Amino acid sequence: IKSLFAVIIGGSVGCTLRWLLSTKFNSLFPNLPPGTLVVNLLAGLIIGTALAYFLRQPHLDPFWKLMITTGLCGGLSTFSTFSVEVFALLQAGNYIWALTSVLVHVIGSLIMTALGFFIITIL
Amino acid sequence: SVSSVPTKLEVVAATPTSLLISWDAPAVTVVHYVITYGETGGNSPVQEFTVPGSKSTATISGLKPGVDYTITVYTMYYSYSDLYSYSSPISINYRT
Ligand SMILES: CCCCCCCCCCO[C@@H]1O[C@H](CO)[C@@H](O[C@H]2O[C@H](CO)[C@@H](O)[C@H](O)[C@H]2O)[C@H](O)[C@H]1O
Ligand SMILES: [F-]
Ligand SMILES: [F-]
Ligand code: NA
Repeated sequence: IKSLFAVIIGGSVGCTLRWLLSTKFNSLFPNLPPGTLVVNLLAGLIIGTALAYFLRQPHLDPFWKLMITTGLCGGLSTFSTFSVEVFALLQAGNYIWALTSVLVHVIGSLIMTALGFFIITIL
Repeated sequence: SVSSVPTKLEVVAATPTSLLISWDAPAVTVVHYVITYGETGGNSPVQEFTVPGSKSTATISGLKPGVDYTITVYTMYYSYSDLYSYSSPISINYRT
């Protein structure tokens, strides 16, 4: 399948970017690891712009849409690293930063999705 | 890149049979600290207990008066690359 290649290519690029940013930046602020945050915020931004852009361009090859969303954004973002980070903070007795991480990841990612959508809609 | 080993391990108060120790946390998510202690002066069994990650002090009790003890602390900590793993220890000597 051609669709499978889109998922694997997009996914591999996103996964690689997440790996590089996380290893480079997570240890800088361990109470809310910024590499994991940045890739979730960035994936939120890209999926927002994709939301608006694909609406206006309905004849885009399903290959590029699949590579960008399921592939790149899907490989780039993570719910699992986010969760273990929170779980570790909970086990460490650091409730305030566990709660803060959940709010910043969720509220933040929704804001980035909104920004991406509304920036493109306002062009 | 970032050390997971505590720093400035020291005895902050003492009685003949107990030691209050303290250290500075390393800049990582520590789930718990493992404290070890044993007589510095031969094969004598080293004992250990854990302290929660939010604490940076611990009491060691039931020691013998006038005896040299070797005391160590290491962490069980979360990090991105290694998930849950153990740091190297930091060590001091103190005579009750
Ligand atoms: C809405 C959330 C979804 C549900 C998922 C909940 C996550 C699971 C709970 C976290 O795990 C526990 O956390 C305790 C709290 O940090 C730890 O206690 C440790 O730290 C405490 C804090 O001082 C001490 O009192 C305990 O004795 C010591 O075992 C305990 O070991 C650990 O197993
Ligand atoms: F996201
Ligand atoms: F997190
Ligand atoms: Na993912």
